[PDB]
Amino acid sequence: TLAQPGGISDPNLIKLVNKLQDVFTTVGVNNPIDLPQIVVVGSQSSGKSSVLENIVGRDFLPRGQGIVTRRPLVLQLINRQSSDERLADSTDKAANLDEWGEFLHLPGQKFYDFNKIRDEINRETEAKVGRNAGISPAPINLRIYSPHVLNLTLVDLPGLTRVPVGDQPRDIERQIRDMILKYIQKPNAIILAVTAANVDLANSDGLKLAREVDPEGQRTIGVLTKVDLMDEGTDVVDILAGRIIPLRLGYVPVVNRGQRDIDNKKPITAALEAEKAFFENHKAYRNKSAYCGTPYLARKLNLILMMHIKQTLPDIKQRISSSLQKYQQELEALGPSAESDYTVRRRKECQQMVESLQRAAEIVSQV
Ligand SMILES: Nc1nc2c(ncn2[C@@H]2O[C@H](COP(=O)(O)OP(=O)(O)CP(=O)(O)O)[C@@H](O)[C@H]2O)c(=O)[nH]1
Ligand SMILES: [Mg+2]
Repeated sequence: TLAQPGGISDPNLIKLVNKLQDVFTTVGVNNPIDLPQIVVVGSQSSGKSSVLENIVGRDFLPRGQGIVTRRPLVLQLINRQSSDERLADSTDKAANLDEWGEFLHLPGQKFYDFNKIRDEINRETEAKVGRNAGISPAPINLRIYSPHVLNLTLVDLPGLTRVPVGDQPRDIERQIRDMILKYIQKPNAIILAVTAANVDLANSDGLKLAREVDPEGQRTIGVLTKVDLMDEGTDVVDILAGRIIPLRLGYVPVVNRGQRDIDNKKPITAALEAEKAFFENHKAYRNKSAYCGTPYLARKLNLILMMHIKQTLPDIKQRISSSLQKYQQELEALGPSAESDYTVRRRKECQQMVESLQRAAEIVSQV
């Protein structure tokens, strides 16, 4: 299933939210948690779709050669607990009734087979922009339900290009740039600036665009793809050390599936093992290899999401404490437990509120 430790779907991460969500409910606070979006941005063919799908943990995004992603795909992960011929014709070994996808343009239809989700993304793409590299900003809206995911939104985007191809107009570059800016200009979006390691970092569209909207690198993570394709003897060590174009949140090198791996339908599990072995055996990456590969990028995102969840505790702690002192000061006047029917009931109301607020304050402390 989609539960994977260390990433955006870490089981402890989901449990933390549910515990805080009950705290918010006990105190009467609409959900204040506001998780950021995760957006891949970079030059065309840099491997953006592969990176984004690895964060989800299950394949569902079209990947390959040429111009592939030609419309924004806004994926909204939605947490839903558990409640067959519906999975009889499934070609996805990991299909289960607790996890499925829903497209906005196909209401009522559920996709338990993630290979069929990918097929529909490609189908819906061609239905709107054809089969000759046409691009459109109209997003494909996808909802994926699972008991193991957060209420998080991830965005796949077309890559920025230089020369129009096929049906693309002369100003396609500005159109794609403006398309991407819509999704990363928002203050909370986490920008995954994806650059292929087999091209000099100074040519990175992702880094240029990310630095325009996030000059201080408060929400930009560098992703260096295709490390396995670098010229023999060259490496990205100087980049990881912060010597070329420093990023506050740093860079993460990854090795995703090549085109032959795609044609052979190599499972993601075998691809992650091959990535791990690559860095552990490379003379330049054996050192601190735990900070290389897809698992480490998921750790950075996991920690950032923890930051935004915990970012709400201050206001909640102050609200619980101040509210607790208000009711305790009312219990002080009513006095210890013949008496007015109002006084007996108000004392009970205040007592119950104290017990609820005390139970809430301790839960926030144990986090
Ligand atoms: N060797 C190798 N190939 C990779 C790696 N990442 C992606 N590729 C290959 O590069 C190509 C691009 O993959 P993809 O994830 O679709 O890239 P993209 O950035 O989304 C393409 P688009 O800009 O058109 O949306 C594919 O052939 C894929 O197999 C990597 O780390 N190593
Ligand atoms: Mg893509």
